[PDB]
Amino acid sequence: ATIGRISTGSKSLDKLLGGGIETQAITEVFGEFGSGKTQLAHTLAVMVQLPPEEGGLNGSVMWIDTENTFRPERIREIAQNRGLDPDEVLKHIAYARAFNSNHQMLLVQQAEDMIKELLNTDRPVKLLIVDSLTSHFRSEYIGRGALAERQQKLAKHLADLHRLANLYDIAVFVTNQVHILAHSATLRVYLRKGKGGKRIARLIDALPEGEAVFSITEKGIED
Repeated sequence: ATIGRISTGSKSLDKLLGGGIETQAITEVFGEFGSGKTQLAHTLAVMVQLPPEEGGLNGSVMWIDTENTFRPERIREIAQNRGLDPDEVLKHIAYARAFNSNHQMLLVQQAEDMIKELLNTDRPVKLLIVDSLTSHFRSEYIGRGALAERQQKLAKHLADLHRLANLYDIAVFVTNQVHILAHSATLRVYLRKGKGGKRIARLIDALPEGEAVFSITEKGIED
């Protein structure tokens, strides 16, 4: 099946990404606290709902939140300022809070049920966000022997997510607060804060050599 692309809202970042984040892939953004990862996630949750000629996939969203950082009013603001109805956009985001890493695993299994339900409707799920991917694993698996065990549990979780992306033609987008550990995302994007409120993105271990630059605005993110 053809790969779909979801615009991030920033032309600069879209170019770095070859047009946007891909379906049939896991895109992981990583960076320090406050680097813009969750604002990117909020923006993508709106952009995917746009028609394809505007950078979306006419798609629904599923969001798994591990840190209570999803903000419905921020979705509404981004939607309103990009021409979409805020209540419609919010209605098409299925939101769940993961209590711990085991509940996070169960929520990925439940996501498959809703993905199947919507698959052949006019707004199938096209984006699954996990924010943050690693936070529960980091708190629960700690100390001597935890590196191997945490990495194994993480890799299985990522395998489950890859299967949903590939079987159902969904973009999986995950955030990670950042060690020389192995990773298993399709594409890793390093985000950082820059001068004058800008954010800088670089592809890691990849594709375009260069850096994209964007801002956080009432439209979510943009150049």
